[PDB]
Amino acid sequence: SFKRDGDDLVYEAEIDLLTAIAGGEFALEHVSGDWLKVGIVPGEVIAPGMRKVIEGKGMPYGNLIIKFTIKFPENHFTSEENLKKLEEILPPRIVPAIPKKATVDECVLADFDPA
Amino acid sequence: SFKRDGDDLVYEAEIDLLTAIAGGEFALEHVSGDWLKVGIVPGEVIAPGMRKVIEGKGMPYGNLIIKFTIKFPENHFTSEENLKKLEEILPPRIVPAIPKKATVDECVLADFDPA
Repeated sequence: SFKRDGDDLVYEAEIDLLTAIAGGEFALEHVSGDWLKVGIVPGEVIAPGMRKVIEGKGMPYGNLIIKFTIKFPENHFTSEENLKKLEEILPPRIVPAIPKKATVDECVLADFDPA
Repeated sequence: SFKRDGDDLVYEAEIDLLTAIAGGEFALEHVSGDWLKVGIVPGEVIAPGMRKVIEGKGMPYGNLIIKFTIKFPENHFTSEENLKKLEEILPPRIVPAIPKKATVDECVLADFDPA
């Protein structure tokens, strides 16, 4: 389903993380019935909630705005060796700078129950 | 700041993609003045908008709920060659299955200007 905002249409697309950061393709059926085949160029990253525009695919023409949702892999989707390799592909890590002499509580993350 | 949810507290934490999918650590000052040092175990993925619980760090005690936002790298953050390496670390890609005989419009993505 598409939402109408003035003369523009808004569509919420979901793509996998790989395509989001390494490029790929996705498609969707337009309200006209034609299918739009979209290519995400390697190098042009799609971030969570980011918006992009498809020129002239709106209403009498306006544009089509795609709002992206990125699906992440589940736990243990790869080996530890590969996870180490990610450190060489992705940008430098950000580590905490805890004030010296502050009291620190080493905590663990527990799963959140929807209800 | 922290939002009070009855007996629990809610904190909006932002981490880089690297830590989100490969593990690492982050810290935050608690309402008590104490600093919480959190370790994200390699293999335990954090997804956009995902919530996690730090038990006992709530209100007189309840729990602390952390809602994560994942910061993504800008465009051209690595070599084309490295992007292809991602293909072997992340799960299989999802590609378009467009109905044959359907009208197909090859589209390009343009930036979304807030103004």
